[PDB]
Amino acid sequence: QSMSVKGRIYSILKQIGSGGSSKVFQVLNEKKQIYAIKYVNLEEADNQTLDSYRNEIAYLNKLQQHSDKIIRLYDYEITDQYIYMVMECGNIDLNSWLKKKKSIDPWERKSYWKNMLEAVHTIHQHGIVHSDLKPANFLIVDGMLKLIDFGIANQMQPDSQVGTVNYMPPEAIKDKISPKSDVWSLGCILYYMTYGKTPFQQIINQISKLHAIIDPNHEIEFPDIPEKDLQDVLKCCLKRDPKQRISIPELLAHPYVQIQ
Ligand SMILES: COc1cc(S(C)(=O)=O)ccc1Nc1nc2ccc(-c3ccc(NC(=O)[C@H](C)c4ccc(F)cc4)cc3)cn2n1
Repeated sequence: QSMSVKGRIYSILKQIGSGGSSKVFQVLNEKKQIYAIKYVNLEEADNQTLDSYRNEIAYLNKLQQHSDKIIRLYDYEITDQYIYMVMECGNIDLNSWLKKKKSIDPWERKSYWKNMLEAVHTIHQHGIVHSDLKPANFLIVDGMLKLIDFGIANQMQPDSQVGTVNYMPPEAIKDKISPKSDVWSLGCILYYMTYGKTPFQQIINQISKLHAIIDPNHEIEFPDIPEKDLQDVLKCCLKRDPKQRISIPELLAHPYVQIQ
């Protein structure tokens, strides 16, 4: 099987992602270099949808200059029928990798944290708030994490999380949305990387779950662990009041990412 994009031919090794109307393929080009290609069929896309796509793409293409913790987009072709995006290929996404994993090296955890902070900080500096961060938004590429999307393109549905509520901040439920909202969600991802679950994972009922998330009389548990700085990061990211919640520039100066 094969594909053409801006005049260059790519052979398909396998499919590494799917969707109703979208696929991601691992591929090789004419020089035997490997890449990932996202394909989007526009057949049934309305104008608002289309504009959400073009906006996500414009941002990806822009923000590439600004951080190597954003996935590399080398090229794209777009027509009225489809989109093809040629990207660097990662090894696996963070969600899949977390599920495959029984314990995480503290050093590796701290290193991924920093990467996530950096990428999210970068989008905040261009006025983007993702507001739906989750492990699937991050990709392992050469033992670094890279953010792959900005929360702008309309989402859909045909390893998997989407419409999930476990990372949703309290003020997204009540609904205002600020950069602080993305801190909660990163906080939830860090908590999963620390304790093996998300902070409200055990509450099965979705409505009970949402109620617990906004209820300040519901205490979140932070079992003691040998890295006290990690435990303080979690406590600080997961304040329900956004005005109380630590900020990204603060988290980047925190002893958890700075010390040793
Ligand atoms: C072998 O590699 C693997 C394996 C396994 S797996 C199956 O092991 O779990 C898993 C992963 C990999 N690799 C991989 N490499 C890459 C590179 C890039 C992307 C990627 C990048 C950006 C997006 N962006 C969007 O979808 C956004 C929302 C968008 C943008 C424009 C639109 F028109 C519409 C939507 C989507 C996908 C994903 N992967 N995934």
